Amino acid sequence: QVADLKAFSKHIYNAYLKNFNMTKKKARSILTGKASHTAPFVIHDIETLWQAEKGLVWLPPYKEISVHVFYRCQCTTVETVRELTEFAKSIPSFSSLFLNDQVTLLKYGVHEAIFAMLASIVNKDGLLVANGSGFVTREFLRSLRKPFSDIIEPKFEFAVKFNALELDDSDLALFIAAIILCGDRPGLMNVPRVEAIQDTILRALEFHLQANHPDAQYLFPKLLQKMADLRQLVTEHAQMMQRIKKTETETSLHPLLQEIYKD
Ligand SMILES: O=C(O)CCCCCOc1ccccc1CN(C(=O)c1ccc(-c2ccco2)cc1)C1CC1
Ligand SMILES: CCCCCCCO[C@@H]1O[C@H](CO)[C@@H](O)[C@H](O)[C@H]1O
Ligand SMILES: CCCCCCCO[C@@H]1O[C@H](CO)[C@@H](O)[C@H](O)[C@H]1O
Repeated sequence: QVADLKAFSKHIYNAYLKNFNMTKKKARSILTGKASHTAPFVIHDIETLWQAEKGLVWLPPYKEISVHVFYRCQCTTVETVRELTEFAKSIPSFSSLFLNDQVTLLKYGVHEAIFAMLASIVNKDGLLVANGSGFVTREFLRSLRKPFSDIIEPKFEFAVKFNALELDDSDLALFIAAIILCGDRPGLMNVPRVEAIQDTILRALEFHLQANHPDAQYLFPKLLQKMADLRQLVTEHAQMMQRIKKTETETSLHPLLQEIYKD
């Protein structure tokens, strides 16, 4: 059964191309200046942030710059949760699950997927925003006051290392599918069914990497380790979010994100 994993992989890639607004392909063309005549507007301080909000690029009541950026981060994660939900639903084996198990997988998997996909719009100097029309510098995000700068920097560190693996969109489609269809999530109802789906995806991933990266040694075990790394990254992220909820009482959290962090 070699030709069915290809079709299984092909369905997942099509679900990926069908549902995500930004591909790594498009992201990398922009970040390297080959995308178009127009380059992204660089946000590196308060003035350029204001100019970007004023129209050159682009919420709850305004509070301060660091909280405003945080709100922008929430806008992007919520929208990526939407895309991941439709991505997962475009996978027949995911849609076959009972709706409550679908929610459990997304609840505990979306942030791991978000921070994996985030690497696609990141370089060591910053990341793309607003569909690639802007670029926020890493230095500017580091300059935000704690705890908001603390919750951002670890994702850049993971991203730069992840990008060294040089995955393409067909690799990431399978990788993200494996994150969402994870049998370890708490409160899962049909654990054996999810684990069986996960296993098929991981077989399809290995097969796909052998075909797509023939000279890439150890790439499949490396990606399994990155899946474990994302669990730790998201664990640390949830802890920092708990601290924001305790100490930044004037900062609003989107209702959907509140439900994800309900525990
Ligand atoms: O837990 C939650 O769901 C909500 C809390 C997330 C807090 C952490 O968010 C981080 C961390 C590191 C890197 C990127 C993001 C957010 N982000 C962005 O695309 C993004 C980043 C910066 C800006 C921006 C606008 C103006 C100046 O900067 C706009 C968008 C991708 C993950 C989604
Ligand atoms: C298939 C449609 C009907 C499904 C009805 C089953 C609802 O179960 C609920 O699923 C939620 C996770 O999704 C959990 O958070 C709740 O604890 C649990 O009670
Ligand atoms: C839309 C995809 C993203 C889903 C976001 C996660 C939703 O949170 C969970 O929704 C369940 C109701 O179904 C509740 O039982 C849980 O208490 C709650 O934690």
